[PDB]
Parts: sequence; C-alpha cells; structure tokens
Amino acid sequence: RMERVVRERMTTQDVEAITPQTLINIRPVVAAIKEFFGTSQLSQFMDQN
Amino acid sequence: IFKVGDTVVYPHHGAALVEAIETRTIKGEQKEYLVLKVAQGDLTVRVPAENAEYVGVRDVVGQEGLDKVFQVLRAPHTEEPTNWSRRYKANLEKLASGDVNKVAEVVRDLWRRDQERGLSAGEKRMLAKARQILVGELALAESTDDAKAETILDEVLAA
Amino acid sequence: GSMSLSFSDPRFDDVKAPVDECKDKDMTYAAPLFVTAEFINNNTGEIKS
Amino acid sequence: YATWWIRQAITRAMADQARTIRIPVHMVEVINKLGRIQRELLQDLGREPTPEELAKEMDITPEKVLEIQQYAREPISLDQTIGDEGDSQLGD
Repeated sequence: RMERVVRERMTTQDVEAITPQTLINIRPVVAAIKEFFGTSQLSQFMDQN
Repeated sequence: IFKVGDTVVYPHHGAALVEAIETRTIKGEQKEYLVLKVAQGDLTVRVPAENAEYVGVRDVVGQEGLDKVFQVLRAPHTEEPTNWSRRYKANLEKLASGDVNKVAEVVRDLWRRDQERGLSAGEKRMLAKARQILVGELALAESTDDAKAETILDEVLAA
Repeated sequence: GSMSLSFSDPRFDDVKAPVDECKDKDMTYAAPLFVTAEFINNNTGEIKS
Repeated sequence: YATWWIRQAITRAMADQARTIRIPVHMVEVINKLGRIQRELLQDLGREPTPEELAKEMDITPEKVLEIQQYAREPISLDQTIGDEGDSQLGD
C-alpha cells in the first residue's frame, strides 16, 4: 500500500525538491500492523487459567 | 570550486559541510563524488563535481547580498494579482525556485499582508517555511546565531 | 525510469517502556523501527540517504 | 477551464453527500484541514500530535478542536461483530 502511494507521488511531485522524508508515508504500514495485532483471528487473547 | 572543509550552500537545504571527496565508481568510471551533509535534515548527499554546478550549489550571502535582500524587503510599491490563487501559485513557484532575493520578497510581502489582512494557517505555514529557510540562510551568511538572526530580521521588517 | 527509491538496514532502538509499566498503563510494548532510505535520480544523478 | 468546475463539483458532492449524519460543507472543510494537518504532523514530527498543539497550528481554541474531533466520528453498523467477529449482529 505504501509503495502504491509513493510511486503515485513520485510523478506528481516536482523533481529536485524531494527526499524520502517527503515521499514515504508510514501511516498504512502502522495501520496494517495495528490491524494485525488487534482484531485478527490469529492474534488471540492470551489464555491464562 | 568545492574543496573539502568548505561550508558550501546547496538549495534548498542551506549551508552544508563537505566531509570528503569520494571516489565511488559506477560502470568502471571513477567519478569524483563529494559527500555533503546538512545539520537540519541529518542527511548525507553525494554529488559529482562535474555536474555540481548543474544542481546549482551556491555560495553563502556575503555583504552585497545582505544589503540587496534588505533593499528588496524594504522595497515599496509591491502589489499582487487580485485573485488570491494567482498570488499563491506565483509565490509558491517563487519559493520553490529558492533564490535569496525572491524568498526575501515573498517573506516581506506576506509580512505586509499579515500585518493587517491576515492569512490562513496554510499560508502562515508557507510563510513559516520561507522564514525558516531564510533565517537559516542569513544566520549562516552573517554567521550570527539563529536567534539573533530572527531578532535582527524582526528589527528590519518594521524599518 | 528516471528515478528510484531503495531501502536498507532495518534497525531498532530500545523499547520506550518496560514490560510492567506497559501492562499497567495500557500502552503497547513496542520499539521504533529505523530504516535507511535512499532516493536516487537517474538523469542528473544524486543519492538522498 | 473545465477541470476547475469538475473538481469543485466533485468535492462539493463528496462533502455533503458522503456521511450518514450530514455535516455542512464548512465543517467538512475544517475537519479535512484538521485531518490533513494531523496527518502531516504524524508523518513529519513523528510524535503524535496532542490536541492543544493541533489547536496552535490550527489557530483555533482547543475546545473547538475537541468539538471537531467529536463531530468527525462516523456511525458503525448494527450488523457487525458481536464483540470481535460477526457471529451475531451488534444490534442484538
């Protein structure tokens, strides 16, 4: 998802003014990680009886 | 033109220190890369010495540049297109180009606007960016301690 | 094809909070991820690391 | 010339016809501006934007920011997960 965003904005943004800080969007990566650890059938609640 | 240890000025990231004159080859051609680092972005950039003037790595403002951008900032008669969108796109291109005279004109124009009219938080942000890069430029031009560069810049805007 | 973006060297800091404080104060036990990104231009030629 | 009108009409119809609880266009614009500002601050500053600093950048009061954050909240469905999975509709 982040790669789709970054290669969308490679073209629209002006050359010789950009840097990976301006290109990288970390919100979908952290969103994916948070969506995995919370609300997934494999990220199960730890069973301690 | 750009020797080692030189406090060389590169757009848009202001002044920067060169660390070494790197002989990193590509395709068996030992191009004369130079490593240059800035203090703000904490990034290192390698630039070949052949096309170093193509990127337009400048030299710092001396004295004539200081009084020139001074005269521009104090230049009267400045007026802008009535539709704010044309003014926005014009001074956006003008800051994206990045020369000290035009950045000075942008910041003094918006300060004259902001004094009475006021602008949006996006337009304030465009100011703040232009002001930040300009005060970095001046504080490494006169080598005069960024806070003192801000206080002198605020001194001069009032004239 | 006139520009490229690359990644290298994933690296972690220390955890921002210990285990018990994380469990008590409802904060997730994590550590930041630092990546070395490099923007390369083809036609004029620069690395933005 | 036509791109101007197309973008205007699309953004208008997006503004006042994309929420179950209809928020008028000015509040949609301020919500979008707040969302963009907090997004760019998350990407650049890294540190999660605290509401009062968002007000400072926003040039409005923190309580107005809190009201905007309350207004932006969109409704969930009554036919989603029981607590975690969609075994039983939430409306039960």
